[PDB]
Amino acid sequence: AREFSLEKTRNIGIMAHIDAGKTTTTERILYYTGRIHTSAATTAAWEGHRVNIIDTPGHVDFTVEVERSLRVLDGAVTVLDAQSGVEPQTETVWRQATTYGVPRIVFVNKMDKLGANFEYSVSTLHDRLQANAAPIQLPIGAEDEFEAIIDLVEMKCFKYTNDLGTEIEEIEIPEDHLDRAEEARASLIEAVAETSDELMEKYLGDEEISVSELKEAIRQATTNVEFYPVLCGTAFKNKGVQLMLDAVIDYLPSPLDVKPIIGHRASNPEEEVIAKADDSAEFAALAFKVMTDPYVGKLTFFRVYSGTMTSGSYVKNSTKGKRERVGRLLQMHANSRQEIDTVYSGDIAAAVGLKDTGTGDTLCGEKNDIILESMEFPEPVIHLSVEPKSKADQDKMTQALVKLQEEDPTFHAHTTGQVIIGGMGELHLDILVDRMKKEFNVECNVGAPMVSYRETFKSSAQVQGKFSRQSGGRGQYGDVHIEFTPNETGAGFEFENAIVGGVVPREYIPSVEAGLKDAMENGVLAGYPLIDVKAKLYDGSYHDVDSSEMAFKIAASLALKEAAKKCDPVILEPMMKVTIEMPEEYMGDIMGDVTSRRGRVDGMEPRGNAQVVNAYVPLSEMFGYATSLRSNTQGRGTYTMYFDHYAEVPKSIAEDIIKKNKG
Ligand SMILES: [Cl-]
Ligand SMILES: [K+]
Repeated sequence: AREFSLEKTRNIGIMAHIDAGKTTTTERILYYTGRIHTSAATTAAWEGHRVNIIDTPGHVDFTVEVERSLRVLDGAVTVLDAQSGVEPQTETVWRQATTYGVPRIVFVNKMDKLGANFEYSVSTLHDRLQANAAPIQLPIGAEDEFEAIIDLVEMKCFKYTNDLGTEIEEIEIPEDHLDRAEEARASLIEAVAETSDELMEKYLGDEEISVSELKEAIRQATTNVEFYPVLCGTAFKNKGVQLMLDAVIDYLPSPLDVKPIIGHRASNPEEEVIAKADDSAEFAALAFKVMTDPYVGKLTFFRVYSGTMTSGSYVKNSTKGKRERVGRLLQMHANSRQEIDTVYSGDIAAAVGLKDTGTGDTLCGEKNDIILESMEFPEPVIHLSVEPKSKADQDKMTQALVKLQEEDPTFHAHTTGQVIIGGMGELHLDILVDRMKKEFNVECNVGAPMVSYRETFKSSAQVQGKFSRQSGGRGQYGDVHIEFTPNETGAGFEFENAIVGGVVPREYIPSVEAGLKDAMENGVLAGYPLIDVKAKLYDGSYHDVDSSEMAFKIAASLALKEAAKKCDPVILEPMMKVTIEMPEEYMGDIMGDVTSRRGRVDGMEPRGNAQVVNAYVPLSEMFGYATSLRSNTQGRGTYTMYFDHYAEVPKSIAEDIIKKNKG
């Protein structure tokens, strides 16, 4: 039976600038929730509750990996430096968490350092973010005088007598602080009642609000992402850390308190599947980290959303379309490793030595096909060539690439030993290359990024392709007439067989189609794949011995070559959907920048004190976008970018592309 109920489970991340003390706060949480008074996830406990502490990345930019982490954790502790409150880095991350429906409590850390100011720090939540945040605590003293904390919910006071976290004394609220405490409690009830009609009716109706009534309302508002409790302390000198952990229990969600994860069936990507926490339901879990341990070998960390799985059983890796035997399962505690037999909905563990299961893969039952992570457009849009410095550097590169694919499912690599890497954007490529060079000690030269262009035809033509040769021992013969016509943008390749009366024998018709496919891949105008073209085979000739599958592949090739002279080919470029969220005062510079990159806007909508812009920008004009965005928003804006459609390149730009590719 499960040790801890669904209701008594807390999946949390810590969100903090390195300057706000993320690592000390993280060390203290691990100490207090451990047994004795770095892991992708630590299994821990507090007050009869399972607490799983999930590592969150330090990215200044929103990556596929940041998004994965928001989907694995359920709640977070946002840590601020008492001297400066919310900084730009803190703000971008906060806006991303709101989009993913993640409840937060705020911990104002460093209350003992020079310049500490609880009231100012709380005011930055209001001004920078328009967040409905209110103190549930008040500090007594600041800097070297920080000495006590008032719990405003219970109306009790806790005094600290040392820097170790022991011998805490409960005292009466000091006389000179009672008015200020009563005032803050009233402010706390008002901010919560803005989200609750029934509470507001009680408050205005001059009724008393019990402790249990107030906690319940705070929890409801918090787990609905309509309210943010604000707490205070100092992690390094152990004051307020135990009260912060009690607040994780009191106010942060169980796996049932947040929106369920959304996936689809492998057999039908348009059919939606909701995976809610339910031990009797079908199993579904998502892999989110892969570690290689010197003793146990490969560790794949996963979060279970629904159902249960037992060690020694077979599951489906639905992303690969392959079965996996789950041989052994580990939970990593602060001071020990623990082997377990079963993992339940809401739980996190690591599977030991999976053959073919990496980060971002879905596991489900053998009989089922739910997928929880994918991209609508999986293909790379930008590529880079990488040249190893030597044999030793070549060998290292081969190893690096295998390990990098386990960690990031969104890049592709093809390896003569020149390697071409394909990815989703300039930052993505830079992160991978950095990891190769620094972490796997590979010495290499890297080329300029190359956007993934395509070609298409703008007009139609009939052409003959005829192949007649005897080199060298006997003749090969193939003869086709084909009509080429442009297809709809996005509709792809379509081959039509209009041969009647066997003028081209049925056994060589698939060869005409396959020959056209292969030739189109090489492009006609600047070396990029030709797409969105229709081709109809309607006449030709043959001989009963001299014709061959091969002869007709070549005949079809010569026909495309003739058609490229007559069908007005053009270069197409990838157009990205660029979604920009920034404080509203930066509209002017954000929109001017979109215009300067040949982009356009289709809809912009307010969200809090922000605007959300739907823009379309050519990928070739997105180099340096994150830098300009950081500069135009004082570090406070964030964005995502995905492939959207192909568009024709302007005439003078295409001429540059052809001039350059001809050297
Ligand atoms: Cl405490
Ligand atoms: K767990």
